[PDB]
Amino acid sequence: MTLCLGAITTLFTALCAITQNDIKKIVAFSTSSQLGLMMVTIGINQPHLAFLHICMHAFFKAMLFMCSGSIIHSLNDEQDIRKMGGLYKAMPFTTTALIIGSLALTGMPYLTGFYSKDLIIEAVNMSYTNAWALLMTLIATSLTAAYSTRIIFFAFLGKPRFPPLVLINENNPLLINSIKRLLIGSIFAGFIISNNIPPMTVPNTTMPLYMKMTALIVTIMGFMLALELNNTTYYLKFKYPSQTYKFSNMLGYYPSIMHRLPTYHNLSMSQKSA
Amino acid sequence: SDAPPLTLEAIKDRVLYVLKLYDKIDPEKLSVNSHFMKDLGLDSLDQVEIIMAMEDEFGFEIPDIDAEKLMCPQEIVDYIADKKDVYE
Amino acid sequence: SFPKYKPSRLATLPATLDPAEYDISPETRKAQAERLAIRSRLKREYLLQYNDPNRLGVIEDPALIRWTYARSANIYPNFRPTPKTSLLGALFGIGPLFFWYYVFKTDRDKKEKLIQEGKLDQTFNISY
Amino acid sequence: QQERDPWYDWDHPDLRLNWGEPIHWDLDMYIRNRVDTSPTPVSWNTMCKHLFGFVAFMLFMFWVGEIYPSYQPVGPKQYPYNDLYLERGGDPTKEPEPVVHYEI
Amino acid sequence: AFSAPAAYLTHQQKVLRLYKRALRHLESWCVHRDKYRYFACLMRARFDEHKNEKDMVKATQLLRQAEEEFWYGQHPQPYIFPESPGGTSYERYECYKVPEWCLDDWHPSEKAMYPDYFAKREQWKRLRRESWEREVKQLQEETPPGGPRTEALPPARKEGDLPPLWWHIVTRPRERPM
Amino acid sequence: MLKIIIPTTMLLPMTWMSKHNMIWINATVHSLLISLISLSLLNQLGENSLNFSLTFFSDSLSAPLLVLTTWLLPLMLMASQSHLSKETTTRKKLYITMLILLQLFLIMTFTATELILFYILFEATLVPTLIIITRWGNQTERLNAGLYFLFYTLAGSLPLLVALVYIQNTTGSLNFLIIHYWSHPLSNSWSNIFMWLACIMAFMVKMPLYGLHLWLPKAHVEAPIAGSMVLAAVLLKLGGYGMMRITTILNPLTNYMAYPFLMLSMWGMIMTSSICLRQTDLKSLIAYSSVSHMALVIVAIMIQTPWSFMGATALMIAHGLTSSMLFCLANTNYERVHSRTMILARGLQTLLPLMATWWLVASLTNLALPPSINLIGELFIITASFSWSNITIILMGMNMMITALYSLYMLITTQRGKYTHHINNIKPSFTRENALMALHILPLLLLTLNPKMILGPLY
Amino acid sequence: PDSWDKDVYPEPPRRTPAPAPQTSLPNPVTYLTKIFDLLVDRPVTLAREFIEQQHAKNRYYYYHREFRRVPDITECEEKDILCMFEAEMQWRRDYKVDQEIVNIIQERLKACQQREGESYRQNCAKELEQFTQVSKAFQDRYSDLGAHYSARKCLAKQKQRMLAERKAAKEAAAA
Amino acid sequence: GAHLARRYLGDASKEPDPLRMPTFPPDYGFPERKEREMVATQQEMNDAQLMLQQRDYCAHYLIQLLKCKRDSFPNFLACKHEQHDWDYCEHLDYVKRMKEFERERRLLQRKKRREQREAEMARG
Amino acid sequence: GGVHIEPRYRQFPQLTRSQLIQAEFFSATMWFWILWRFWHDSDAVLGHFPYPDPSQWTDEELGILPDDED
Amino acid sequence: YRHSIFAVTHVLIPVWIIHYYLKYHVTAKPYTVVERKPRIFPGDTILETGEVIPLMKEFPDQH
Amino acid sequence: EHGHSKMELPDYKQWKIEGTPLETVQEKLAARGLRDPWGRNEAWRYSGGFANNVSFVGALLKGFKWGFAAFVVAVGAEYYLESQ
Ligand SMILES: CCCCCCCCCCCCCCCCCC(=O)OC[C@H](COP(=O)([O-])OCC(O)COP(=O)([O-])OC[C@@H](COC(=O)CCCCCCCCCCCCCCCCC)OC(=O)CCCCCCCCCCCCCCCCC)OC(=O)CCCCCCCCCCCCCCCCC
Ligand SMILES: CCCCCCCCCCCCCCCCC[C@@H](O)O[C@H](CO[C@H](O)CCCCCCCCCCCCCCC)COP(=O)(O)OCC[N+](C)(C)C
Ligand SMILES: CCCCCCCC/C=C\CCCCCCCC(=O)O[C@H](COC(=O)CCCCCCC/C=C/CCCCCCCC)COP(=O)(O)OCCN
Ligand SMILES: *OP(=O)(O)OCC(C)(C)[C@@H](O)C(=O)NCCC(=O)NCCSC(=O)CCCCCCCCCCC
Repeated sequence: MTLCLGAITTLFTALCAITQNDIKKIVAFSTSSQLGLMMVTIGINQPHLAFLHICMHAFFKAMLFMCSGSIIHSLNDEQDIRKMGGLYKAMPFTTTALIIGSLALTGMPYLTGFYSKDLIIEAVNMSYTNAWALLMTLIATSLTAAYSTRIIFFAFLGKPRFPPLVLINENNPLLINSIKRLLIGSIFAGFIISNNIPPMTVPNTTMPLYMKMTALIVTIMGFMLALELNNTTYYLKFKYPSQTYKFSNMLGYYPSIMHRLPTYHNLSMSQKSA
Repeated sequence: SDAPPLTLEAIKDRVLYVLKLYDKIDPEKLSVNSHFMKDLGLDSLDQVEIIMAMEDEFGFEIPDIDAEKLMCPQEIVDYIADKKDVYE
Repeated sequence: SFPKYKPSRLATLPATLDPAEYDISPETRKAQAERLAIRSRLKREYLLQYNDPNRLGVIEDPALIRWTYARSANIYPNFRPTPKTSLLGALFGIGPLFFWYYVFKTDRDKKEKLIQEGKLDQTFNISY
Repeated sequence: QQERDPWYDWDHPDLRLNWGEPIHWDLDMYIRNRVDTSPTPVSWNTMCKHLFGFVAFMLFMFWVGEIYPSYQPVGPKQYPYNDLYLERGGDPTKEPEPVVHYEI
Repeated sequence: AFSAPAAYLTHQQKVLRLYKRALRHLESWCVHRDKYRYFACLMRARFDEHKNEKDMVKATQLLRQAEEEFWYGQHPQPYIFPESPGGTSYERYECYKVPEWCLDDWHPSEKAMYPDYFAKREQWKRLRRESWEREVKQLQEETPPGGPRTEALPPARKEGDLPPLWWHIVTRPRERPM
Repeated sequence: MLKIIIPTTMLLPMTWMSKHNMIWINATVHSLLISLISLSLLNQLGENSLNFSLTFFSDSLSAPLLVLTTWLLPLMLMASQSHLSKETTTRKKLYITMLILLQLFLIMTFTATELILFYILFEATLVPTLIIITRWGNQTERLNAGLYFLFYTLAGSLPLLVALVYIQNTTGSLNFLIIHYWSHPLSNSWSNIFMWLACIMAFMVKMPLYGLHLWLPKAHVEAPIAGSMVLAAVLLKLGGYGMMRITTILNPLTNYMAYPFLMLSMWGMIMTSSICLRQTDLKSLIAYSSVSHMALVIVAIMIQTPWSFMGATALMIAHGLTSSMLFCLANTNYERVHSRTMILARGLQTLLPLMATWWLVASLTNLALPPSINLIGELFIITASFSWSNITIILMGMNMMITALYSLYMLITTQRGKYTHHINNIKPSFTRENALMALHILPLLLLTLNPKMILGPLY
Repeated sequence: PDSWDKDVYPEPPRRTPAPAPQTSLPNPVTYLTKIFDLLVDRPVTLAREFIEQQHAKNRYYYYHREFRRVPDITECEEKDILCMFEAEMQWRRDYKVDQEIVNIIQERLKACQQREGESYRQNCAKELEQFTQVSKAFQDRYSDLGAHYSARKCLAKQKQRMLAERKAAKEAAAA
Repeated sequence: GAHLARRYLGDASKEPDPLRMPTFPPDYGFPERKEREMVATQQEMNDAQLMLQQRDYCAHYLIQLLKCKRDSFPNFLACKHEQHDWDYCEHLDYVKRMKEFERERRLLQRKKRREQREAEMARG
Repeated sequence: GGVHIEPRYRQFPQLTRSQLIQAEFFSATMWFWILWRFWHDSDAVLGHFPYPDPSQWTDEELGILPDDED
Repeated sequence: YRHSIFAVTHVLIPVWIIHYYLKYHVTAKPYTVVERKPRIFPGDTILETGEVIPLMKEFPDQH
Repeated sequence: EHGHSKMELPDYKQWKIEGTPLETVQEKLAARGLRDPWGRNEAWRYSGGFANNVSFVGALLKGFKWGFAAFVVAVGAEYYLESQ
């Protein structure tokens, strides 16, 4: 039950994040997907690996939210990525910190997120589990790469899209130092902690070569597919959305129905009968 | 925050600036009191596009009931000044 | 060719999709004028009391008083025993009680029978 | 109460009410903090169908994956001392039936 | 917000509102500025070919089908300005807005600081006290019999007069008090 | 035990001979001294009891109730000082006399080593509270509330008198010690079933049980502030106390006769918690919260396990303190707005921040937030119920959920949002009201450090 | 520590490895514990020396109460209220003492589980067994008496248990 | 995986159930049957208190690795021969498990062929 | 606590040399770390031990007798 | 100077109080402070007894 | 102490449709016989430091050159130091 709950959580939350426009909402769904992966690790009887992932995710997700807040503050309280244009050169330190955080989140080799997510995918691949939970875990990893691409591309790469009066400013030592401490964390803490803790589980020493490369292959496929599909937005054509986009944007319609049907049917009765 | 305290002069300068990039209006003719419907020969849709441009310029949204009945650049400036509470 | 929107109780029909606002009639305009007039007299009264410098209390709202009195104190004088009310009251006031009684009685009968049989494993069950 | 005009100058801006107008019998149920009936882009029935279908499909395929598990081409792990008898429960005064592991 | 509502919306107002909504949701759909400009001009052209439709009946069948079209293509997550009723900072500073009458309940030791402010405040209160007895009479003499018909307030027509019901419009707390 | 009774009786000439402007000060000071004196009773011993004399005795169940009863009177005086300002001196003295007589009867009620004396004082407490409700009450519904409160209680209590005299005539005694030592089982019979009912219904009316709770919203909404304080804090607990005393003679009939009341309490806790969510009156909401908590106490007492009784004692003390504090906060709002509807005055945190933090702490204690003693009682009753039957956790969890819901709903509705524009008579909180809230809440958080003081005789 | 009895709360002899460093790189743990000692343990030790000599300057004793044994509820007449009172008080005292014994055994069990590390499932079998025995005995003595427990109810429970035992033994002997 | 494809789409009876393997006697292949060896004893493996799942046939290398890590603490990269030795022993153990799986599969195939040939001979 | 930066109104904002060097230095640090670790620990991303081929194993190794023993 | 006085009043005094309370009050009672026994490996010697744990079985060392 | 430096608005005649994607928008629009009236209002987004774009891969490889140089010199130094 823990494995199934984690798998469905990570997949559904990655699916929701793939199409959100609020940067904070995107990072929140990223956190939800990572927690789902954590309990997926719990379900395959690997608690210490889940704890290590907790420790790594702390660093890089905290710094991702830090950079998001920097962007929001420098753009006069603007959260939507549609009014976020070319900030790659306007805000260089936030740009590099967000790039490093997204690379660590997407499990770039030898990055804080490598030493936990890599082994989590290895362990779920080499275990007696569901086929469906495994499928959803891999698809969720791909979707993680995809929404990291979405954030970077729609917030840093194009032309500016914010109001004309530019108030962009990074030069405050508090913000810079606070960001760079978590940068150093996201770069070295994974290696340091993994090499400093005693071994508390049997490793997956020998695997088929394609199975060992599964995490990187899936992340790269997600990167490329998201990038290609995002580049199509420059095209001068307009099409109405599909049912899949509507489902993803409205969070699987879960907040709508579940926040209108039960509540009403409770409160109604709470006066009508009782 | 770190946002400057905009004033009437800046608001008026920005409104006239945005109006000047409207090629449907000859820049050398428009003034602060220039009516849109008559002094400039604009349409209703032209007026709603102008109100949209001002909104995107200043970063806030004007309600339709208040937007539909703003007909001079000075009128827009005074509406923005009332909304932002800028006395000087 | 666009699929139509079907309203529901918790997802209502938008105003811009209401045929009523497009079925314009002079009596519709009369009704709208009366509604705006009613709102206008009410707003004038509220603002006249509201901006008074001599007022140092609460502007009483007869509508709010009517709402609260109807919600609490007007119920019983307007209650009549009808098939609907009687059946609904009997159901919602008795059914849960007997349902829960049956559930807990069945559980405790099973537990007592298992205890008398001795196959329950109450080991370390000290604090009760 | 959520779908009232947010731009009108109400006497109660948060509740979106005017002094004097009749109050809905269930005002405290619609207070913008609770159930709202504002129109949605998608119809209620369509949303119900899609959400129910997604959840049912996920449940079905999780059960299917339960029926058809996934594993590696390996045998069970071998543990030295009578399947680690003494370290799991103990009972060292019973002399368990010896189980030994075959070397390949 | 400021302007009074009318008894209804005319055809032109509804069409203008639809044009505004369609352009905003189109801008939400096509993100980049060049794409938005191209498709907004296409939209304006599509909005213009029936500008001269003379009779009301087909001009009402039109702008009705357009509403269904918009509701089908409305981009369920439109961009919202941060301070707009849907925005992420809609009422963020609403808890910092303290009424002015609270100043009357301050301790005298608190009013010992800021003496100039409270002198000016007393002047404002005196002005309001006189103006109110003037404005009640003005509003009584100007209102038509049977009560007001709209939410419109006449201005001050005399020299020493002030607009009726001005105190709670000019003594607003601020847009961002803190 | 006379060292507490005699000063409380001397409180009356002290009030009647006081100067016209010193009655409140003298009453508060000397009632506080009595509250200090009562703390000595808290020194209980693990064996039988503190048998002071043939007429009075103290126990680990009677002691916390006595301490709470003595502590409540200064708070009642402090709360009543304001709205009774325009009252003549004689009638203010009469109000204080009613409060003092109520405390005297309550003090004698818990000690009361014999059951008929307990009945007499238990019923004598009904007179001063009825006079308080029907005389110093604002609305026109105080008369109907007085009638309901009177007749529910008396219809419940008269069969108790009949059963008590019957029991004394059969067994020879009604002394609690002899009754406990010479206990004999109750056989399954119609006469025994009716004796059980006559013994139980008197205390089940005053808890109140679900279905017999109609008098409580009336008598709490329409009463003055001191009346509401004494009704919620102490007067609701009498029935609880009585049950803990009398169920020593009702076994083993209790196991089979408690099912209807167990079902009624378990379902009515959910029903009343749900009622609290749709409530346009603050006093009504607090009253229904009281109903829910006392339903949980009823379940505990009927289960009849050591953990049930410990949790019930803890929950009684905690709920008394919390409900008294909530009523005082609502009265602080009411004395400014004069409306007693929850939606009228909004955004009060912007205008009264310290009242807002008092509201927050009262909600958190009502919330059953650990490690507060509210949670201690809640959790002990829940554990005992889980041992009794495992599906009980469903109802208990649903109740805790809805309790959190309506507590935070009450906090957010009144303290948060935007203030009402037309209300401009929200004066800053007096020192009296802040002191009242502090004297309500500090003992709760102090009792969290020594829980055995309020866990009853089964600790 | 001489404060508590080692036999009541047993502890294994606490074997610890010697430090056998393999490299010449200085580890910061020993330096940190040395500075901690010099900077914390010494002043605390001096304060304790002062406090202990002050307490020794004023030495006085308190005693543990001794309770004489009294006839129990079995040799008490049906309505003899004084004998019943004394027997009941004695029974309550015995109940409290048994509660404390069970508490001691539980403390032993928890300490063993913490101390044995990863091999607790094997190395704490003795404590688990003795807790099982004590729990069974306590459960037989005191469970299901109710909130209104007394010596008479415990005696009745024991009497019905021994009726069951006598019946079972009689059936087995004559089987 | 391909084994899952073969078992869940082809004939299940020709492929092993991983939960019940082995299904055959261990002497069925050859009679010498050299036994597995365990280097870490009972008491000192207990005293290392590794883990219950870490007390397998590679326990000696893990004990040595832990001892090295304890001794050379600050230079946490000094124990590379020990970690490689432990990982290589784990690799050999996993390879032996794969060999057991393949042996079970091939004896199952041989048993199927033998029973089918016996049935054909009986029919003829 | 920082420095003074003035708005531009449709022009690129001011950039201090310090922020540019700090960003470039940290990017270079990340890339150098990745290359160094990869060079040093190629096996972690590739594996140290080849996967054996079950088909290659001979019949005698697993004890396979083609209906000859019994 | 500020850092020094801060580390005095915020780090040193609390650790003094906590160490006194643990060393002379908490550890006065049994089982209040329990430590997991340190790991014993082949080849270590024990401070209390001085003996050496016998080495392992000299497995075949190749690769 | 805030940012009060009397910022002056630039000239409004700098912004030109030429050399930007707005020119291509204009061409495609005139192909259907239309014109964009707000073209010059949005040219500032392509004018200054905003004129040049960076690819996604070019963004991810932000400081790869210095990192590669440091990696090469470090490995060369290690190679020299080891063979001794
Ligand atoms: C063993 C073999 C190993 C090899 C494996 C295969 C190798 C690779 C194969 C590649 C396969 C396809 C890859 C692309 C995926 C689709 C992406 C795409 O093109 O989206 C555009 C397109 C719609 O675009 P649009 O509406 O025009 O966008 C509007 C604008 O663009 C507005 O745009 P915007 O700017 O607002 O935002 C754009 C955003 C928004 O776009 C979206 O709308 C998002 C929706 C598409 C994402 C969904 C992908 C996976 C879904 C998983 C769901 C699990 C099962 C759920 C079942 C539900 C049942 C009800 O899109 C993105 O950002 C990128 C999307 C994600 C692509 C990157 C990662 C995907 C690759 C992973 C797929 C498989 C590889 C796994 C790796 C491991 C190998 C096992 O999406 C689709 O058409 C859907 C395609 C697939 C959906 C299938 C679900 C249909 C369910 C119907 C019912 C079926 C019967 C059930 C019976 C039930 C009985 C009760
Ligand atoms: C504003 C910012 C904060 C400022 C303050 C900063 C300082 C913070 C310190 C305060 C909180 C930190 C927790 C510290 C707790 C230490 C005190 C604790 O140990 O004492 C408790 C003891 O406290 C009392 O037990 C609880 C107080 C009694 C409450 C009775 C209420 C008083 C009358 C009020 C009216 C009653 C009405 C209610 C009905 C009952 C428990 O002690 P205990 O281990 O056990 O035995 C004491 C020592 N012995 C062994 C020698 C005997
Ligand atoms: C909030 C409203 C509550 C209304 C009252 C609820 C309590 C009702 C309980 C019954 C009341 C009378 C009990 C009598 C007191 C106990 C005495 C006793 O038990 O002795 C019995 C007497 O038992 C009776 O007489 C019972 C007769 C009942 C008469 C009044 C009935 C009242 C209504 C009955 C139906 C409802 C019962 C439950 C109501 C619950 C509340 C809704 C027999 O003794 P002996 O005859 O001497 O010895 C036996 C050998 N001959
Ligand atoms: O002079 P003005 O006051 O400015 O009046 C303006 C105008 C003349 C155009 C208008 O007010 C008017 O009077 N029109 C008369 C007839 C008329 O316009 N009838 C309606 C024409 S139908 C129409 O508007 C075209 C449909 C386009 C809407 C499709 C929505 C698709 C977008 C969905 C989101 C991307």
